[PDB]
Amino acid sequence: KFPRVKNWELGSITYDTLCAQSQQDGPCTPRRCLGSLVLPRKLQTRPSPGPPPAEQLLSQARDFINQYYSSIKRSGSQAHEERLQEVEAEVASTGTYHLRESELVFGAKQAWRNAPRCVGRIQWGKLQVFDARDCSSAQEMFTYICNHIKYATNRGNLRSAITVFPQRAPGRGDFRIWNSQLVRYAGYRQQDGSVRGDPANVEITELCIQHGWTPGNGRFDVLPLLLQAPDEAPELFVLPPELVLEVPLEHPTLEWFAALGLRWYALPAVSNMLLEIGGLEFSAAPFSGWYMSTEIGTRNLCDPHRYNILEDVAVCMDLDTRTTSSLWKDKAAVEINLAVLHSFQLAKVTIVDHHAATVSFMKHLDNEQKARGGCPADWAWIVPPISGSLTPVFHQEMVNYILSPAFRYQPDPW
Amino acid sequence: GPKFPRVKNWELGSITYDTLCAQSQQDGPCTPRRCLGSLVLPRKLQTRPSPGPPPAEQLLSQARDFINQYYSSIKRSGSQAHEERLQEVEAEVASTGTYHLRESELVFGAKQAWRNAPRCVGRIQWGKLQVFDARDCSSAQEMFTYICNHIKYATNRGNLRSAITVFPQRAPGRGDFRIWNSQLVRYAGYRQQDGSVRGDPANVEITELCIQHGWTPGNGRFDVLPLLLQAPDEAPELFVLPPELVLEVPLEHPTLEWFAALGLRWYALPAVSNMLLEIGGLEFSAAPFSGWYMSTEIGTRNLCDPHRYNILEDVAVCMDLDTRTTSSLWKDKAAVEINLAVLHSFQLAKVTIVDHHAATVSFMKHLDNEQKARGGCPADWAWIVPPISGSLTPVFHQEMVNYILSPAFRYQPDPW
Ligand code: HEM
Ligand code: HEM
Ligand SMILES: N=C(NO)NCCC[C@H](N)C(=O)O
Ligand SMILES: N=C(NO)NCCC[C@H](N)C(=O)O
Ligand SMILES: [Zn+2]
Repeated sequence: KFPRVKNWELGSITYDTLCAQSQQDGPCTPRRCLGSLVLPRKLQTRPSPGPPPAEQLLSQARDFINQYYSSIKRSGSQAHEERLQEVEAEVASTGTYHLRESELVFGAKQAWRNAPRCVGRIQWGKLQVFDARDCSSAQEMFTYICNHIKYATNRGNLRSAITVFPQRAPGRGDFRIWNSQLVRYAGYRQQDGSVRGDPANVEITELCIQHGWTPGNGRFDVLPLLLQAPDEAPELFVLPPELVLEVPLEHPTLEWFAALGLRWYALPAVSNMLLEIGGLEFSAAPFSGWYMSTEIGTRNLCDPHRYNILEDVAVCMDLDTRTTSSLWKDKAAVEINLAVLHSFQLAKVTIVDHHAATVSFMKHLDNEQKARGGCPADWAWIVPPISGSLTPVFHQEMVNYILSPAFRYQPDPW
Repeated sequence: GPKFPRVKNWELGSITYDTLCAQSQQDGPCTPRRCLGSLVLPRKLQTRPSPGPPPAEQLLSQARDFINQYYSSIKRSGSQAHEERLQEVEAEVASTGTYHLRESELVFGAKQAWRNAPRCVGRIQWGKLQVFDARDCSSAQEMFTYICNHIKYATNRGNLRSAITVFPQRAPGRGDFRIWNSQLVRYAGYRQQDGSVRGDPANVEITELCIQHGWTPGNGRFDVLPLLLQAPDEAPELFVLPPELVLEVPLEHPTLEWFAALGLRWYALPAVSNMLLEIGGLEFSAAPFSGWYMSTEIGTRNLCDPHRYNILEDVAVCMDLDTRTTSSLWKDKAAVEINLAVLHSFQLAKVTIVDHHAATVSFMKHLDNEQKARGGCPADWAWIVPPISGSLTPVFHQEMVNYILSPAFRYQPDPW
């Protein structure tokens, strides 16, 4: 049952004993493997048609409480048993319970640490947790969000942070940030079916306009936020421009690159994922750290279904776009990623290239093998979108599983 | 909706369901609990040398299934010819404990095995395979002749043609026909006194085996190894391939004139020879196959892997890049030029080769063909997506379902 994991570059071997702590199932079965699939239906965090079985919740709760007390080394102590009784007393009476701030802080860090698709987990211990559970309106959500952005951005010296809004309650709507990220560019479906801006945001762009936003017409227009308090229609809030740090893209040696007018925001703040700690679900808990250059240079700017600039750059580079064998695509992509690194560095905005990132992830895997006996990792997401085998992670076998606390996907609120 | 895996292509937004996996009678490494999909060698298809034949009944169910697949392919499922072959196979297994395939069944199964190979990106060519029947081979000496004939036909002076040579299957109470080498053409890996390796580090063990068996080793970086061929119940015999049969390509760069001075080269024919071909329960322990290279196999993995030739730093230094910092993307720049050199050199030498863009585009077409034909296609994402420029190819944005279908190409223990 315990997987023999091998590193093909070093020839070393380790055994993942941590996967035995996985209580939640993945999409894979012995008959077939579905690991390369992005979204699920089995792993998806379904709404509250009523309260989930007190036994199920009490079981996830006690385990989390056990995890917390081990973390502070006060396991078995009086404080530990009294807390377990508190949780049980609360679930038995109300069908749910609440976390203390220190437990929420520990839970958020473990969720990040347990994230299989995150290559920046060496930073898991350093996380600023903003308790926003004292929130009752969309307007209050906006203030907490603005403060998250101000803190996280820090004039370019990015700091990892997460803001946790009120947990889900049975028989009541969720607190939700409709946007997939706190900062995203609009995608305007221009008549011909084409798109001006980010194609990945066409839907959220349409909703913002549908809710009163007067749209622009640029390729890089920062979107307003649609914040939703329980059982209320989402409200529109335009983020203050001084809060949104952006980096104009230019190349270190190619003068004309800047002419392309490309740019990207500094803060990657995913805001559509659910944070589950001890059975409790936080439907609104935006998190952020800092970008790895390939996210912008390769995926956001070069994906065919995104900005898709590979050809424009190749033409400017005077490459042979007539045939695939000239590797015009590979060359253009390398310069674009280089332009991203040069630009962010020039602007004094935190960023990490894929080589540095994967090297530190390998160190993280080692730290974790000693600390927990394994590390859940999704190979397809950990290995960068360009130069895969040129990085150490490509040659490392990985085991993917779900541990809790965890960040999970959830249905779109509309 | 449907009761089958939902597969999405994120670039196009399209959806398909894999119904083919429902016919997968063999389990893989994964379980609901955890995914072991990134592991290269998961003890699943692994065929640890079974002392005696498969249980007459287990071999029978496998045999009946293959015969059923065969008749379905020729559209005579349920016919008299179909029912008679099933009886003949049972009678044969009943009196001898095993059975034999007709020529057309072997050709069908060999093609199916390739079609079923999850880690092969060149499967759009699956229907075009020359199957050399070598089931009459009785000696290592004859294995060599067949192998040389395979290399001559497959190489075809640069205009490569896919082929496979099938030697006698595993027999009850008789040793196996085995080719000790991982490939028909492989470069030697010499273990230096200072711990380093001259040549290909991947081949250190087979190189040392060739020496233990009488081979007089050279001392270059690109020395073609001799073959260690083994016939039933006999020690392996050493055979040197005639240099004129082994086509090689000297590597040069289209614009960087100094690249040629590096003295780098690669052989034209990728012929895996250590894999087991399983058809209807019958095991063909010696059945080398070959097609043509996809450029990244050479330019990225073989030449740039840290545990292979590891030439990244050397080429980067020649390009005058900053190898002291990761942010210069020196590894990326060098890798691109090395792959470009491989493509340019092969095209210059009139030798078949397919770049990673062309290969993945063609595999996307293959997936579409197979969706309509069988309702799915077993694919190992980690192996299908190229080692460089991954998301720049269409397959990166295509989810895939991986499972084991038979006939199949499986891994087998080293004969030593
Ligand atoms: C410290 C800097 C960080 C870096 C360099 C980093 C980098 C990455 C990268 C490259 C991905 C894949 C993104 C994609 O392909 O869309 C990712 C995913 C993820 N990261 Fe990190 N990360 C960092 C911080 C954080 C923090 C602070 C958290 C949580 C508290 C976090 C949670 C996750 C999660 C849950 C995912 C999965 C996203 C998804 O499923 O779409 N990351 N990270
Ligand atoms: C016609 C051109 C072909 C191309 C371009 C092609 C390309 C490839 C590539 C890129 C791989 C991955 C190799 C690696 O990462 O080590 C591969 C694997 C494979 N191919 Fe193909 N292939 C072709 C023909 C064939 C043929 C003719 C057969 C068999 C009859 C075949 C059977 C396989 C198998 C079983 C693997 C698995 C290798 C392993 O597990 O180590 N391929 N092929
Ligand atoms: N680096 C982070 N979080 O720290 N990335 C989160 C996903 C961001 C997404 N890949 C983007 O390009 O916008
Ligand atoms: N293209 C093929 N077969 O047609 N490849 C088989 C594996 C070859 C291996 N990747 C090599 O570089 O030698
Ligand atoms: Zn799996």
